[PDB]
Amino acid sequence: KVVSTDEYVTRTSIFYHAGSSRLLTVGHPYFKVPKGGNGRQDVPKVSAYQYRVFRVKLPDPNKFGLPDNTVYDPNSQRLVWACVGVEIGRGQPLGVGLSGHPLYNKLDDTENSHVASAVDTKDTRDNVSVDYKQTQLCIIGCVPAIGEHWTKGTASKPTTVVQGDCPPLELINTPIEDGDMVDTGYGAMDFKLLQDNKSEVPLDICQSICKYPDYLQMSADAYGDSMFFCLRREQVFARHFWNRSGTMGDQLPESLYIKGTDIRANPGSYLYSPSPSGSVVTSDSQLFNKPYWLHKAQGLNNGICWHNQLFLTVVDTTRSTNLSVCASTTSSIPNVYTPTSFKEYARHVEEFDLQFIFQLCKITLTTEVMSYIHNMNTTILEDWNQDPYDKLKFWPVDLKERFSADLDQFPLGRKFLLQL
Amino acid sequence: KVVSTDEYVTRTSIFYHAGSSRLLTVGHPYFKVPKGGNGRQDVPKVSAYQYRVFRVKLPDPNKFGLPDNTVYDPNSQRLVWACVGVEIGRGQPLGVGLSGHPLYNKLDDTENSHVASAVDTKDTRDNVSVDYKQTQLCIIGCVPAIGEHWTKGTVVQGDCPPLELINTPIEDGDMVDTGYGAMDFKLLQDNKSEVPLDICQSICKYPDYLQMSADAYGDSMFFCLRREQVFARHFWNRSGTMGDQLPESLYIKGTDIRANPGSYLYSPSPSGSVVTSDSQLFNKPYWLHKAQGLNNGICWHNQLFLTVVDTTRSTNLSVCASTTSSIPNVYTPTSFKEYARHVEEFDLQFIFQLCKITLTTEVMSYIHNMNTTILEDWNQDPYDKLKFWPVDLKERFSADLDQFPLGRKFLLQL
Amino acid sequence: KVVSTDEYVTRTSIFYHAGSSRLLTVGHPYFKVPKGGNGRQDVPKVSAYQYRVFRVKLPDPNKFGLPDNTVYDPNSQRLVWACVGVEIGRGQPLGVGLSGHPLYNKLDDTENSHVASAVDTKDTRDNVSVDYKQTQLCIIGCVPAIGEHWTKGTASKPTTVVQGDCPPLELINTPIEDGDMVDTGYGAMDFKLLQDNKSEVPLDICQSICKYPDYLQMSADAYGDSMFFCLRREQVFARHFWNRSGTMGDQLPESLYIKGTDIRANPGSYLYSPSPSGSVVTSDSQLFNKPYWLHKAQGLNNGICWHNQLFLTVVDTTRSTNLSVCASTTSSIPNVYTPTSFKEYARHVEEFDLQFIFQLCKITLTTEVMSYIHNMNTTILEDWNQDPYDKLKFWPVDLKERFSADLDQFPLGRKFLLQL
Amino acid sequence: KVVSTDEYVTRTSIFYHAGSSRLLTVGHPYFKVPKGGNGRQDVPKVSAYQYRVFRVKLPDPNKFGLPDNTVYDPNSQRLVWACVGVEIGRGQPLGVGLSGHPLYNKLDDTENSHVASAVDTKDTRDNVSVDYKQTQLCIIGCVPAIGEHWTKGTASKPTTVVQGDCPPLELINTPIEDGDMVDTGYGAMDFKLLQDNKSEVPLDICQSICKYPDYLQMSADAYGDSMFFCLRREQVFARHFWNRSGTMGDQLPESLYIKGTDIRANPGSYLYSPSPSGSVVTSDSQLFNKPYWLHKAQGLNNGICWHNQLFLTVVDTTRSTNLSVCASTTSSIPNVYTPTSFKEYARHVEEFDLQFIFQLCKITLTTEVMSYIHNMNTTILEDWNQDPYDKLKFWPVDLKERFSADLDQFPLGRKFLLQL
Repeated sequence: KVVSTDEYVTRTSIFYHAGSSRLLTVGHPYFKVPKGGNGRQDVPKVSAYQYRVFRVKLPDPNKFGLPDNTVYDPNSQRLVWACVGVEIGRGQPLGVGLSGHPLYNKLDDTENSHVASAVDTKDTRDNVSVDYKQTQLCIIGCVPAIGEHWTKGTASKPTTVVQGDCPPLELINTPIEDGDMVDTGYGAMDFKLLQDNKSEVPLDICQSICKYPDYLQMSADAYGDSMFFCLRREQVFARHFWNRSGTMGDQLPESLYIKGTDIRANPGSYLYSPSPSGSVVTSDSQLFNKPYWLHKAQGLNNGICWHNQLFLTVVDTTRSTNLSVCASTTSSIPNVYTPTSFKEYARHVEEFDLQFIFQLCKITLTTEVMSYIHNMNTTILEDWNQDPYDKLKFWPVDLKERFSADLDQFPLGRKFLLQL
Repeated sequence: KVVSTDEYVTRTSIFYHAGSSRLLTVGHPYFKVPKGGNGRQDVPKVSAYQYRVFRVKLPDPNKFGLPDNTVYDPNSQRLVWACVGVEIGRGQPLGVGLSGHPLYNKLDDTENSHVASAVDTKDTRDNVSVDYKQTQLCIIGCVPAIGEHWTKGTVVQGDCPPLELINTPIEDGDMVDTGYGAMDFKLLQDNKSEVPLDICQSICKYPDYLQMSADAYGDSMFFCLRREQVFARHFWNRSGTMGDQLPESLYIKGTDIRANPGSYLYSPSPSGSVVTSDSQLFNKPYWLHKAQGLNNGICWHNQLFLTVVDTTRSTNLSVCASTTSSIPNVYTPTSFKEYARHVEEFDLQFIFQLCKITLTTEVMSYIHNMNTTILEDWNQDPYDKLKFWPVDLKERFSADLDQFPLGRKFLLQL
Repeated sequence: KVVSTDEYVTRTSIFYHAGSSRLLTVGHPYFKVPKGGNGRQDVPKVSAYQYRVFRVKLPDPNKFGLPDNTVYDPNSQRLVWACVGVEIGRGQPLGVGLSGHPLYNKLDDTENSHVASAVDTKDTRDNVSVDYKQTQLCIIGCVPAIGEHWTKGTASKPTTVVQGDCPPLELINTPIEDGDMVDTGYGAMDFKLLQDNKSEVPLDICQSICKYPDYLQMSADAYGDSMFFCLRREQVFARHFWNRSGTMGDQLPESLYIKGTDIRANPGSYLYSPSPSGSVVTSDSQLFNKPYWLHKAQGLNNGICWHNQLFLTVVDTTRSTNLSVCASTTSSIPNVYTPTSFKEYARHVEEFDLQFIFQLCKITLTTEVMSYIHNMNTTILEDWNQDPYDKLKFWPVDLKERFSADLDQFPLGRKFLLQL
Repeated sequence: KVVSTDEYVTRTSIFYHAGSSRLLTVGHPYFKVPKGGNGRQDVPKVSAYQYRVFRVKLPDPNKFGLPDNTVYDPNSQRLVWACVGVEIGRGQPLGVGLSGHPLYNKLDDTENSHVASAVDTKDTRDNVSVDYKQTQLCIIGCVPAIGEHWTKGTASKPTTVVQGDCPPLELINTPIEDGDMVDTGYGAMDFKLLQDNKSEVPLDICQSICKYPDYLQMSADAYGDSMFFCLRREQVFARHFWNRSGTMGDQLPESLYIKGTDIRANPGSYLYSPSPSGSVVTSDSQLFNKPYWLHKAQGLNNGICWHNQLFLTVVDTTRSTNLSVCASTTSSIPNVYTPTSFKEYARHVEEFDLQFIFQLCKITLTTEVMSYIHNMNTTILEDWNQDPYDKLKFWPVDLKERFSADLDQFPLGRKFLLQL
């Protein structure tokens, strides 16, 4: 069986505040722009529609500064940090941004239209931009969050795959790393694998993977180490209805229509995919800059940071505005406007101030306890007396020296004392 | 008379958790795509706008594992499962999808337009896609839910048939109200071009809430949840000759083309305003205390019937594979095969309560008049003909609710 | 003076349930379609935008089945039914429907337009359909509800009416019958009288009367027999702005504009009337399928069904979807689609399940009581020891044998017992 | 100092009901239509976007019918009416209406457009109609409400005004009379003075004044006689963006743009004014037909009707629907539709049922009291032992004989008794 942490983890009256005074990142909202030559000289991909996963390292409480005997006996007890309060600070103003692709596969407007039949022979595809689905989600854990997405699979029954035939779809669970693209309205799938077209979705996700947090997985998790706090708010509607150019792989059955004459001999394309849009960014529906207290977690783990690691996974598209930087090619400002004498750039911005309230805890290593902890993680006892997340990409947030005792001084700290 | 179950069914302090760890289904969002040759090699119709009806089988409590005497005396008492808690897990992200028909009967825009008069001689019908009406409904019962829809009822060829309303069991796969109403599109539309492909030849059923509540024993439904929104996006005109003659007493005849007036068959395109997680109806634990019917969460024959509709996750996937093994340097739309695939994810969770029924003589004379089979199977299924999603939980029952998400939520609720 | 019913009407612990198991009606959503030849062979006008007024007959409690002495002495007391609970069941799914008129008087788009000047010489009117104003209202009474609308009047001061001149407008109170058209956004008036054009509003109301419930009247009513329960929710906005073709009867004063040249010598038409629309049908704003308990009425009458008559007046446009029935002219399904070989029909549907909870009451006919009841209705005492509503059109709902004692069995009945 | 009325005005247990059984007015929604010849024979301007200010006269309580000694001694005490309850009845159904002007100054669509450049040489102005800003406001007082608007002023520093130059703007406080135009979205100003164009705004306000209630004034008022109850709800958004034709009086600085060639040598017009619109009329946001109880007023005056005068100022655009009346020029209904043989008329309608609940009060005229009342209004003592509002236009509502003692009988009366 698996047992709650409230059983074998004794809490104390010790409280601490920690926070990265400010976090910032700047770059291109679509793709990584290299300038090479050579180190470093380049611009990273920073979009409002990608996961921000902060690996937040906490100081070893057993080796913590000013270690007194009055707190714990290190012959039967070890110390562990437990999360109680979190306030995710968003710095930038609320905005709405665009994502697009010059060669967006769009046959013709199938919503309400009239003018153009756009017969499928060339690519009557035009240039399309669009605002994605508004998504605000938050996840805290001692283990990186788990996501889901669809990827090319293989024959359920062993038949030779013909080139052009549709591949079967397999659902894959993957750790949500800093940088991974979120659900942008076009679904959660590998656009690099399932779209050889390279023209179905806007540039930012065109060759990336869209992951959605497998909430069903992280909750049904045994120990619940993955997530123990959760917040989500997503809205989306169909702005415009379109048709996909290309030859249909599935033949539209004659038993669903009466064949017309003219061009209506063989019916038009039936591949309909609409353009998504987040109705409106409002601060009423805002999900951050607010203090969130953690009493009871969903999982049997109750806010406990094993190995002193906290994993904050967050998505915020409410601040998705993009910046247009225009520099002239000539050093003197041209008296006449010529569009060729101006270099235009696309830059995006994301600001953060992470705040935390932890609670020091004692664990008396009774013999039945160690036989439980050992079966959970062999490493916890090992590091008490090789990291598996080395391969993964997180935003490092070192708080080993950001821990402050007196909560009076800090904004979240005061909010916590009031809460008591 | 009919009596409540709280009278003749004694509840216990025994509680269990059960759940299908994950349910998934994939296919085409419009029609069943065969590839034949021969078994199986084909793709099923999986749309966000069709009923998902799970037939959930529960283990026989009278023959349940570790059967002790301390629970019930099997000479006067039998055991029966009762539902208390349910959390329907939706797995996929919220999305908006499209449904359409290349030969959609659409004369001309009668909302606000100007350019085209589109005189009725040919089919000036164009290609139309649209997003359906957003609908979230949930139903739990020991008997499959009941739906309603309209079906064809000397008849001259071409004349309008009368309309009859029919009650039918809601099976897994049946199409829901998509905004174009609840009717048999295969029967009442010889046109084969009035509504999008997915419902074009299927039946749209709506749950007869008035029926299932006015039901005597209330075996059909005992829990209910519904939220549906829709508005008219665009206004159109239907091509074809009107069967009902527009009376001259309703207009003053103009000249030109306005001698005999234009078509008056107006049917708009539906749309769900916006999918928002604020209005979301699932992934939430739903506790069941008092049911609407006299049956109070009792799973007779150990059968639970969850009928559910969810269009909040209606996004469709576009899969594009090139016809050439090498990725073409130049884009030619003819060298790419495009496919339409849809996805639906589920995690069903339950909290049951073991119950005792002391078979007093007046009790059996009541149960026998309700279902002759309940006593029969205690000491041929009528739902064999129907299509449900089988969810076997005969070995998913776990005693300690500690371990499971819904289980913990239930213990807290106490 | 007028006195409350709680004074002279003694309530009991007797309760009953009644309900029409299901009510249905089908027909054309615009006009009555005859087929003649001869009886009956025709289709009635059934629109979502017309009043449904159920005349609900209740069994005579004084002559009620199983009449025992233990209830009332029929030498000083009479029995009367009193309404306590009501649940109006709507059967069909929520939908949005259209109403229109092929020759809709529409000069040109005056909202935002550019292309057409549409000079007034012919009828540049096109074909217009539109969705009406969303309206949900409910009324219960022992007397048919009272409506209001505008109708052609006459000279306030006796001047001979010139043909073409505008008639004065008179406001008329009328009993709301089953079938009368509601406020559809174009106002409450007699379209048959005030519009000789026969082309100002869609077909369904084109020649009918739009009535709105005179709430101010029915509440200020003395006894309050008209309404004693009330529910209303209506929403509407201007979708498109238009101009009315035709010669203005009121001359636009030169003191309101500076005359331009060209066509702007004499200004264009100023008759602006927009197209209405119900923003969105949502079940959040739904008003029916919900149990409504009646404790204190607004009028001095408190849920009392005099003469054992209940009048439910209801409007519901949330279920306004229309059905398109298409039958081919040829017995064999044509391989080629020819629009002339298909007969198209317009059919609309409305479903109802009415439910009630009544409370038996005693009235001791003291001498001062009869001198009050006689001055209210001479007929109440008369029928206790010719109907005036014979001339009016109601939907008859006979419940003389639908009264059931044990509320256990029925949905509304259980809801009522719980409420206690 | 100024003292509250709760101090020097003794309340009683006497209560009365009063109400104008129904108020109605009909006319043209844009301008006053004369027919002359001679008395009266004309149609008044009745728009949904103009203030309705009812001057409500109350019977002199000191000279009130059945005056008994048991109530007050008329040698030290005088009687005065105090308002407690108000329910403003709106009669007509909710609707959306249009206002426009055939020669509306509109250069070209500057929102999203493409086709026309519309070079400023003529008046490329077209015909424009629009729905105004939705506004519901309510005000009760013993003195007419105070409004604000902008009007042509003069040189702050004495410079000779050149013809064509922009006049300075002065803000003016004015009494809100029955008929004055409200804020319709185009602001609060004198359109007759600041727009010599006669083509900037729709006809109804084109030559009238738009007043907005100076809430800041009426609250900061000493005695608070102006308003003591207040209710307001207004919504508006920009439907379409446009450009104003005409030569700019302020020269667009070269330091704000880079001069292009072609037509972009000297930049286009920069006078942008959008078209307003009330998103949607819903009965959810409805503000009237509801009983409003008055306990504590905002001003030191607490619902006291000095001189027995109540001033109800109200605005309601939720019922702004307009009626189209069409009469044929020929006595026989023409078989063929000719747009020239039909006279079209524009008529608007407004319905009211005002209801009140008053409380008789005593004022013992102590010597220190009269030295306070005299400094407030010399007339109050004078009329107790020439009207200044003769010059102003109000809707007279005489209630000198509408006062009824027993609140039992009336809708608002019952609502008030329940409230106790």
